[PDB]
Amino acid sequence: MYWVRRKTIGGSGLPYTENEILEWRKEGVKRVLVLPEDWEIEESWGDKDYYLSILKKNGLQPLHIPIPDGGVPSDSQFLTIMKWLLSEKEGNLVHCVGGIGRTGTILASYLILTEGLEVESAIDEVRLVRPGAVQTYEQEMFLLRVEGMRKSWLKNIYSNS
Repeated sequence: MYWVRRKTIGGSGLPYTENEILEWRKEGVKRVLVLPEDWEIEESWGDKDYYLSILKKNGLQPLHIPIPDGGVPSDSQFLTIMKWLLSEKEGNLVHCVGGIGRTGTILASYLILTEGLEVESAIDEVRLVRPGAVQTYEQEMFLLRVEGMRKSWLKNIYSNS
């Protein structure tokens, strides 16, 4: 597990045991954004729901947003992911299976939106704490798109009464 912004947001791969989840807890994790698909989660936990209840039983509020390996979230998913990550600032953890592609993309996107970092700075930051962050061309294209549409993403994230 690694932090991109000390105790506010970080990433990791799929935990194999509850002990690893408790390690998360000790490190300061409070909420968990789950990105792998059901079958990936099931490889270590047998059942997606069972994994989710385990996180919940350990004091971690989980949100499951399935993203195909190598892929990027759809626009609606991105909106959901961002509304969720922006609702509670402390202890956010984002994880996929190995902890590099999908997770690095979400993390970089978060920094682009919250700090206004240019796409290359955001990518370089995540890659420095986690080499290989952001794997595919598709993810690289998505990130550039996040920077380009930053204002619109923000406007859509905060659409309120």
